[PDB]
Amino acid sequence: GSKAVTRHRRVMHFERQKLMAVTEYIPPKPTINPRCLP
Amino acid sequence: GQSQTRVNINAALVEDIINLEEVNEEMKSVIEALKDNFNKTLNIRTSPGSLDKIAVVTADGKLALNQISQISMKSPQLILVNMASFPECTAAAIKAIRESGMNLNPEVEGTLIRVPIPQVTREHREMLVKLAKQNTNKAKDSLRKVRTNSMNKLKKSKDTVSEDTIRLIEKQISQMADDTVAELDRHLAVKTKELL
Amino acid sequence: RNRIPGRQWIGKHRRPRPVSAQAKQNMIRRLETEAENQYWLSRPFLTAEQERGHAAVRRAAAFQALKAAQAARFPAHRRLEEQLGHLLVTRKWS
RNA sequence: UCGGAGUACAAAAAACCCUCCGAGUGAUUUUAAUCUAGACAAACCAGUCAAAAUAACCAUAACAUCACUUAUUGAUCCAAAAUUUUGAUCAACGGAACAAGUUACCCUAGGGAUAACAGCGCAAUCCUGUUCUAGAGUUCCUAUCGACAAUAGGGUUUACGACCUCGAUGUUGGAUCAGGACACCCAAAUGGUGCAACCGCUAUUAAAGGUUCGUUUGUUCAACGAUUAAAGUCCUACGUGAUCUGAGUUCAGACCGGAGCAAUCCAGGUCGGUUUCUAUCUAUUAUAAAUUUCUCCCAGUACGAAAGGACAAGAGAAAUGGGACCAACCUCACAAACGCGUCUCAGAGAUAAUUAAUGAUUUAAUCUUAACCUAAUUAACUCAUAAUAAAUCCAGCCCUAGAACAGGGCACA
RNA sequence: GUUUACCAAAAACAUCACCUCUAGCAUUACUAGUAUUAGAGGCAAUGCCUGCCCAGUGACACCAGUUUAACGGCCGCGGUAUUCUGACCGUGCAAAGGUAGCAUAAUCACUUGUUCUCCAAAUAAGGACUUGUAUGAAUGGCCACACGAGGGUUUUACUGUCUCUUACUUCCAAUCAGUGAAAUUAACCUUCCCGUGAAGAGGCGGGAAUAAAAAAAUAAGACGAGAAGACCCUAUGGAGCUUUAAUU
RNA sequence: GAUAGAAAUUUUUAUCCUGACGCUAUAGAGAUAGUACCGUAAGGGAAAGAUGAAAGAAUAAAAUAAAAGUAAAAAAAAGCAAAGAUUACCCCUUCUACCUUUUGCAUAAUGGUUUAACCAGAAAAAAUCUAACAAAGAGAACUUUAGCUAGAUACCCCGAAACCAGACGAGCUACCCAUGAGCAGUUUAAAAGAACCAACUCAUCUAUGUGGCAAAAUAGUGAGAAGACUUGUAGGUAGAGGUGAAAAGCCUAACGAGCCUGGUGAUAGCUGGUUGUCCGAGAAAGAAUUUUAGUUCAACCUUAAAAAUACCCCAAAAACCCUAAAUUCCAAUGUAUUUUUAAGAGAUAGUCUAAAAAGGUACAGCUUUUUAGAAACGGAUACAACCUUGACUAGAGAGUAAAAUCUUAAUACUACCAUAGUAGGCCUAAAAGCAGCCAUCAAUUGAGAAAGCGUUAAAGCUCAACAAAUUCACCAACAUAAUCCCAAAAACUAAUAACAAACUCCUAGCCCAAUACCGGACUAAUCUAUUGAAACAUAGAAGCAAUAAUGUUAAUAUGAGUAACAAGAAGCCUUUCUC
Ligand SMILES: Nc1nc2c(ncn2[C@@H]2O[C@H](COP(=O)(O)O)[C@@H](O)[C@H]2O)c(=O)[nH]1
Ligand SMILES: Nc1nc2c(ncn2[C@@H]2O[C@H](COP(=O)(O)O)[C@@H](O)[C@H]2O)c(=O)[nH]1
Ligand SMILES: [Mg+2]
Ligand SMILES: [Mg+2]
Ligand SMILES: [Mg+2]
Ligand SMILES: [Mg+2]
Ligand SMILES: [Mg+2]
Ligand SMILES: [Mg+2]
Ligand SMILES: [Mg+2]
Ligand SMILES: [Mg+2]
Ligand SMILES: [Mg+2]
Ligand SMILES: [Mg+2]
Ligand SMILES: [Mg+2]
Ligand SMILES: [Mg+2]
Ligand SMILES: [Mg+2]
Ligand SMILES: [Mg+2]
Ligand SMILES: [Mg+2]
Ligand SMILES: [Mg+2]
Ligand SMILES: [Mg+2]
Ligand SMILES: [Mg+2]
Ligand SMILES: [Mg+2]
Ligand SMILES: [Mg+2]
Ligand SMILES: [Mg+2]
Ligand SMILES: [Mg+2]
Ligand SMILES: [Mg+2]
Ligand SMILES: [Mg+2]
Ligand SMILES: [Mg+2]
Ligand SMILES: [Mg+2]
Ligand SMILES: [Mg+2]
Ligand SMILES: [Mg+2]
Ligand SMILES: [Mg+2]
Ligand SMILES: [Mg+2]
Ligand SMILES: [Mg+2]
Ligand SMILES: [Mg+2]
Ligand SMILES: [Mg+2]
Ligand SMILES: [Mg+2]
Ligand SMILES: [Mg+2]
Ligand SMILES: [Mg+2]
Ligand SMILES: [Mg+2]
Ligand SMILES: [Mg+2]
Ligand SMILES: [Mg+2]
Ligand SMILES: [Mg+2]
Ligand SMILES: [Mg+2]
Ligand SMILES: [Mg+2]
Ligand SMILES: [Mg+2]
Ligand SMILES: [Mg+2]
Ligand SMILES: [Mg+2]
Ligand SMILES: [Mg+2]
Ligand SMILES: [Mg+2]
Ligand SMILES: [Mg+2]
Ligand SMILES: [Mg+2]
Ligand SMILES: [Mg+2]
Ligand SMILES: [Mg+2]
Ligand SMILES: [Mg+2]
Ligand SMILES: [Mg+2]
Ligand SMILES: [Mg+2]
Ligand SMILES: [Mg+2]
Ligand SMILES: [Mg+2]
Ligand SMILES: [Mg+2]
Ligand SMILES: [Mg+2]
Ligand SMILES: [Mg+2]
Ligand SMILES: [Mg+2]
Ligand SMILES: [Mg+2]
Ligand SMILES: [Mg+2]
Ligand SMILES: [Mg+2]
Ligand SMILES: [Mg+2]
Ligand SMILES: [Mg+2]
Ligand SMILES: [Mg+2]
Ligand SMILES: [Mg+2]
Ligand SMILES: [Mg+2]
Ligand SMILES: [Mg+2]
Ligand SMILES: [Mg+2]
Ligand SMILES: [Mg+2]
Ligand SMILES: [Mg+2]
Ligand SMILES: [Mg+2]
Ligand SMILES: [Mg+2]
Ligand SMILES: [Mg+2]
Ligand SMILES: [Mg+2]
Ligand SMILES: [Mg+2]
Ligand SMILES: [Mg+2]
Ligand SMILES: [Mg+2]
Ligand SMILES: [Mg+2]
Ligand SMILES: [Mg+2]
Ligand SMILES: [Mg+2]
Ligand SMILES: [Mg+2]
Ligand SMILES: [Mg+2]
Ligand SMILES: [Mg+2]
Ligand SMILES: [Mg+2]
Ligand SMILES: [Mg+2]
Ligand SMILES: [Mg+2]
Ligand SMILES: [Mg+2]
Ligand SMILES: [Mg+2]
Ligand SMILES: [Mg+2]
Ligand SMILES: [Mg+2]
Ligand SMILES: [Mg+2]
Ligand SMILES: [Mg+2]
Ligand SMILES: [Mg+2]
Ligand SMILES: [Mg+2]
Ligand SMILES: [Mg+2]
Ligand SMILES: [Mg+2]
Ligand SMILES: [Mg+2]
Ligand SMILES: [Mg+2]
Ligand SMILES: [Mg+2]
Ligand SMILES: [Mg+2]
Ligand SMILES: [Mg+2]
Ligand SMILES: [Mg+2]
Ligand SMILES: [Mg+2]
Ligand SMILES: [Mg+2]
Ligand SMILES: [Mg+2]
Ligand SMILES: [Mg+2]
Ligand SMILES: [Mg+2]
Ligand SMILES: [Mg+2]
Ligand SMILES: [Mg+2]
Ligand SMILES: [Mg+2]
Ligand SMILES: [Mg+2]
Ligand SMILES: [Mg+2]
Ligand SMILES: [Mg+2]
Ligand SMILES: [Mg+2]
Ligand SMILES: [Mg+2]
Ligand SMILES: [Mg+2]
Ligand SMILES: [Mg+2]
Ligand SMILES: [Mg+2]
Ligand SMILES: [Mg+2]
Ligand SMILES: [Mg+2]
Ligand SMILES: [Mg+2]
Ligand SMILES: [Mg+2]
Ligand SMILES: [Mg+2]
Ligand SMILES: [Mg+2]
Ligand SMILES: [Mg+2]
Ligand SMILES: [Mg+2]
Ligand SMILES: [Mg+2]
Ligand SMILES: [Mg+2]
Ligand SMILES: [Mg+2]
Ligand SMILES: [Mg+2]
Ligand SMILES: [Mg+2]
Ligand SMILES: [Mg+2]
Ligand SMILES: [Mg+2]
Ligand SMILES: [Mg+2]
Ligand SMILES: [Mg+2]
Ligand SMILES: [Mg+2]
Ligand SMILES: [Mg+2]
Ligand SMILES: [Mg+2]
Repeated sequence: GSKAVTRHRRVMHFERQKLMAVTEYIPPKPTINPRCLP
Repeated sequence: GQSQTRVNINAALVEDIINLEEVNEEMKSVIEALKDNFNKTLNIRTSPGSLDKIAVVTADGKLALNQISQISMKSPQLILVNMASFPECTAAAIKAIRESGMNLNPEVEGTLIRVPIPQVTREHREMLVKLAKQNTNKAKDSLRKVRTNSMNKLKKSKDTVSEDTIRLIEKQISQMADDTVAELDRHLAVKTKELL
Repeated sequence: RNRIPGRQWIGKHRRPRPVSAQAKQNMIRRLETEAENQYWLSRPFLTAEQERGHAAVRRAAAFQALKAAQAARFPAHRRLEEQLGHLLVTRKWS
């Protein structure tokens, strides 16, 4: 049993890992890249 | 193999049945005395202050040549000792100087004791190394006495204190004694290299 | 060669098993279903004051039926046929 | 044993050899009764509140008060009083009426529920790297280090935990045989030097092969002597006791110093002290295709003011290890075996680190997780090459062939 | 000389010698003995000695008092020696405060104390210093001859102990013929590597390997066989021994 | 306290009617017998029988040829030895032997070679059910405010070290008492607890041996050997003891105190074992306790019976300095659960995960509290605790669930010339942009009294400045272990695919898992009372069921035809040769 605050990143439950993977940030993507657009 | 795990327990969870700071101070005093003897006596060449510590028997006691005589320099390579205050102990002073390991052969002139500076030679350096080893052994004996006193204090406290506590303090004192005797050996080796 | 200290899944150092796209898709589907559920659970047909005692006679009648069913517990009737049918074990042919 | 606060943040409860306060009662007078609803708390025993009604004081209170007021306390039985009460650091505080030490001379029932060895988890401790430069280094952080700090890894030491074994996992050290890792001691290829040369100091790559003999000590270690190309660090149940020893540890005997009145004991010393196994199963029971030192020339050359003084190239000798063999010497009273004696030991490719050629992204340069061919380059490892490599006669008898079975011969004579 | 018959033969016990106590006495020991004797003990011949102490516990004394060759004990504190004194100077407490001797011992640790001889090299052995704050004088202290299957250390001599093993015989061994056990055994159709797993896998997972049977060898594993671990802990389980344990 | 336990006073009519719901050779007496055999003795103590009317029917006749162990008939890659199967024995796919103990065992934790026969739950106070009679019941003595009487339902086996009493043991050994006997040779005025060394007595060291020749030996080597010596015979000392040149030795192969018998079926909170089928429900710990290896209560749970509210529970309500997740109490509502009454046992030695904490090293597969979950025959390759899953049967049907290769492996910045007051002023040997301090102006279209190298100080090399063109430009990259790396491989044919359970539908049903404890229905084999008479039915009884106790007895296998064991030669046959 590890403490709530540790030094080894305290690997999570698999359900929590799946939750974070699902809730990962998704940046918006424009339809056409504007760099060498008009 | 590491083979020796150093322990520094707290000295502060104890504070009362033994004073580790006091023991360390005593061991440091032993080391300082050894270094002071090495510096004062065995530099390269005998000086009037170098033979001021040779004990001379007087009235069934031990007294120093500086205490029972006046030591000065007459010639650049000569030492003059005036035993005017204690003319009786002249022969005892000669015995002290002659069987002193510092290689001083004195000449008896009634009361004006004449000690020439022999030389700085390979033989003289060997005798100085022998004296350094003798003084290191005497300092080791003094350190052993200091450690024995602390062990006696632990024995005095060994009726109500936990056996594990006593064992840990004994191990700590042994570790300090080992460190100090290692320092003594290092100082002796350095002095031997300096002389030779 | 690459040992996992202790057990695979309990210790401080566990197995670094990752999260798959299938697992992400399954969780997303479950989240969509729960969002639909919590939408449907938003607007009630009746209010708290309107539902007050709307079906209470039925609950009282159900409890009374349960009490009657429990109270009807009693040993069964003993009939003469049950006792006299044991003699039939020795019926023979004349 | 009892109470208060935190753990236990908001009904109650809630543990630790968790962190702090306390109690085993004092002072004073208002000397504080009986009976009874209903409740709190609680395994039980115990602990707490309390309306109405009763006799005496204001004819309007009585819950004794204060010291954080919460704790200031003890059951039956049994003993004593004058019949109404009292009596325990029974403090191991739900309390046996009254009872110690030692056992290594020990025994029995169990426990891996619980220790010593090993394994296992962790990495406090230990060991490796990198990040950061204040400082040393004459100036100059990084030639060599590098405090205060950061971060990652290994599981060699001590400790921590008590998960497998107590209807037995037999211990240190040594002998024999070693398998493996590389964090390379030697041998090999290089980079930087505060690298002139010889010695050196660091770092990169490489684990096919090596890594001595002696005095003391049971010793692992350690000191010392003589050498070596070097006398590496570790893992393997601190490898290996159904292969060996028992010097130490750890049984029964006995001295010494001490402790205890004694029995007896000491993380004290010394002498002596039974080390079993007939192998059932798995596993195994021989192909090669070298290494390293030393002597001479280079050469007293390069390099150096001089002292000092190489590398590369070229010749040999020796040792070790692998495989063999008796002409002689030696062991040798069998014709043989044997070492102390004799013979032999190798070509190509391939690479890691690191050097340069050509040349874009980036019309310059740039060895290129840019293509094209490039060359100088460790050890491994493969392959040239070497060995075996003609099937179905086998009774008997010999054999430099063999446990048995097999294998070679039996026509010269 | 004796001892743990069956893991210890010793330095342990006994021993001559020297000391303590207890006894003035008759028909079964002592003893058919009578204090130059007989019992209960200590230490160990011999040589030099055996220092101080009756405060406490014993024993005589039935209270004082006496006894240590009875049980036993034989100082603490402050200062001085550069640190380090056991020596000294004072002080306090005691019944006295360790005398002679020996001494890093078979003597807590420090410790492989220091020095010299022995060796090319020694934590070994011997000599000397020694302060052993825990030596020490019949629970005996020191030396000495002789003795010892006692425990250590040297010198030649000797050798297969060893450098470094070799040859040959006998018993073993292998084959043939006869007779013919034992521990052991859940069933096995009984591989290797890595990982996992009650944390060391032949049996699980992922891979490699894989005609089947004999015979002879080696012991790495089967946490091999043997003995319901003797070490450790528990048991309101035992037993031996000692008492300042409780009842007597 | 555990427990022990009367009396005064009452009842009891002679004899036969007696045999067996007792056993049938591992049973019943130990018994074919207290015999063989084992011990000096007291004492312990067995196993062993099967033909037939006739064996004065053995050129003998019939029933079983059914246990383990073998032979008939050795084996062919691969694997808890089997199952799904299949044309087909293997080849294919799937399953970590069984009890016991544990938080958890394939575990390398215990037990077992196998077969056969024996081997382990026993009591009626209170209670439940059934029945008789009932203010009374009972065939005498008592209980009675529906009770009294009767019947049926219930509580194991093996195992110590030990303790006490009485016998038997000194033929071994310890020591004595009688009676005898031995010591040869050599050196010594010696028979001197002297010396060498035999017989003889001991047993120092080593090597074999270790189920051996031997429950203490063999070989070599050792000590004593005229004495405190060895030894024969016989006697004595006996266990709260004897004896002891103290080793706590020896006292008939085990002595910190002998052995046998009896108490004795000693006692074990400790270990092991505990024998038919199916079904229903089903428990992980709060307090005391010489107590934490155990019990007794409480809380849970089982079996019956009475009832009526039981969980979920919106407001409103629960403290004062600050305080989160959330708690307590409650209508409605969705379900049917809950409370009392009577019997009760097991358990009270726990694991991980998620969360709030504490100790430790903000370490542990670490330890202690509170809340929740789990302990799949699916998935995470293997797996306890993680995830999916309201656990029955048959099907060669179907739909779903969790879940099956995770992310980057990245950092280039190039020409172009740099002159002036002036070596700015001080300090300094020198300080010229540069050990240092202060000012930091000014010439040129444009260049800091100078942002870095360099010189002792200068010099010199760059940066910024102008003039020339001007892709993009801020941080981000980091070694290793020991038997042998570890599925193989794959960057584009359309994917909210498909394949995938004890889940859910489909077709039928006998219509939902389980450890300790609890309840129920059946039932194998015996005996008895009545049926039945090619082997049964209803009742009543128990010596009433064994894959497990290092279980007892007997027989069998493995080890294993293995370890080990033995007879000198020839000959005219018991005569000569070699030791
Ligand atoms: N003092 C006291 N002793 C009691 C009590 N109950 C029993 N006892 C016993 O009675 C005895 C009294 O003996 P005492 O101590 O007076 O000589 C002891 O054994 C004691 O334990 C009590 O309540 N008080
Ligand atoms: N005390 C207790 N033990 C249990 C419980 N459930 C199972 N056990 C014990 O656990 C063991 C069996 O494990 P299971 O089969 O339940 O996994 C048995 O020793 C059994 O007695 C329970 O609820 N409480
Ligand atoms: Mg936790
Ligand atoms: Mg693991
Ligand atoms: Mg883990
Ligand atoms: Mg209540
Ligand atoms: Mg009132
Ligand atoms: Mg108590
Ligand atoms: Mg208590
Ligand atoms: Mg209480
Ligand atoms: Mg002893
Ligand atoms: Mg035992
Ligand atoms: Mg436990
Ligand atoms: Mg250890
Ligand atoms: Mg081990
Ligand atoms: Mg351990
Ligand atoms: Mg192990
Ligand atoms: Mg740790
Ligand atoms: Mg780590
Ligand atoms: Mg500097
Ligand atoms: Mg290890
Ligand atoms: Mg354990
Ligand atoms: Mg635990
Ligand atoms: Mg064990
Ligand atoms: Mg076993
Ligand atoms: Mg090797
Ligand atoms: Mg490397
Ligand atoms: Mg090198
Ligand atoms: Mg190597
Ligand atoms: Mg280790
Ligand atoms: Mg080992
Ligand atoms: Mg072994
Ligand atoms: Mg060993
Ligand atoms: Mg052996
Ligand atoms: Mg030994
Ligand atoms: Mg010894
Ligand atoms: Mg001996
Ligand atoms: Mg074999
Ligand atoms: Mg063998
Ligand atoms: Mg050369
Ligand atoms: Mg050779
Ligand atoms: Mg170019
Ligand atoms: Mg270039
Ligand atoms: Mg080839
Ligand atoms: Mg042939
Ligand atoms: Mg003798
Ligand atoms: Mg005797
Ligand atoms: Mg004897
Ligand atoms: Mg013996
Ligand atoms: Mg002897
Ligand atoms: Mg012996
Ligand atoms: Mg003696
Ligand atoms: Mg005398
Ligand atoms: Mg004595
Ligand atoms: Mg004497
Ligand atoms: Mg005296
Ligand atoms: Mg006295
Ligand atoms: Mg007196
Ligand atoms: Mg004493
Ligand atoms: Mg002083
Ligand atoms: Mg002396
Ligand atoms: Mg000592
Ligand atoms: Mg030696
Ligand atoms: Mg000393
Ligand atoms: Mg003394
Ligand atoms: Mg003494
Ligand atoms: Mg005395
Ligand atoms: Mg001798
Ligand atoms: Mg002797
Ligand atoms: Mg030879
Ligand atoms: Mg057996
Ligand atoms: Mg096989
Ligand atoms: Mg493994
Ligand atoms: Mg597999
Ligand atoms: Mg496999
Ligand atoms: Mg593979
Ligand atoms: Mg083996
Ligand atoms: Mg196995
Ligand atoms: Mg083993
Ligand atoms: Mg074993
Ligand atoms: Mg046991
Ligand atoms: Mg043992
Ligand atoms: Mg013991
Ligand atoms: Mg107890
Ligand atoms: Mg008893
Ligand atoms: Mg007493
Ligand atoms: Mg009582
Ligand atoms: Mg019978
Ligand atoms: Mg058969
Ligand atoms: Mg198969
Ligand atoms: Mg498992
Ligand atoms: Mg259990
Ligand atoms: Mg366990
Ligand atoms: Mg295991
Ligand atoms: Mg296990
Ligand atoms: Mg066990
Ligand atoms: Mg097993
Ligand atoms: Mg079992
Ligand atoms: Mg077994
Ligand atoms: Mg009844
Ligand atoms: Mg008794
Ligand atoms: Mg007799
Ligand atoms: Mg006799
Ligand atoms: Mg004679
Ligand atoms: Mg003699
Ligand atoms: Mg012999
Ligand atoms: Mg011999
Ligand atoms: Mg002899
Ligand atoms: Mg002799
Ligand atoms: Mg003699
Ligand atoms: Mg007794
Ligand atoms: Mg006796
Ligand atoms: Mg003794
Ligand atoms: Mg003894
Ligand atoms: Mg006996
Ligand atoms: Mg019993
Ligand atoms: Mg218990
Ligand atoms: Mg069920
Ligand atoms: Mg209960
Ligand atoms: Mg509310
Ligand atoms: Mg409600
Ligand atoms: Mg318990
Ligand atoms: Mg835990
Ligand atoms: Mg829970
Ligand atoms: Mg459960
Ligand atoms: Mg599976
Ligand atoms: Mg389910
Ligand atoms: Mg300008
Ligand atoms: Mg510029
Ligand atoms: Mg590296
Ligand atoms: Mg499906
Ligand atoms: Mg279903
Ligand atoms: Mg029946
Ligand atoms: Mg039965
Ligand atoms: Mg059976
Ligand atoms: Mg056995
Ligand atoms: Mg059995
Ligand atoms: Mg056989
Ligand atoms: Mg044979
Ligand atoms: Mg065999
Ligand atoms: Mg044989
Ligand atoms: Mg013969």
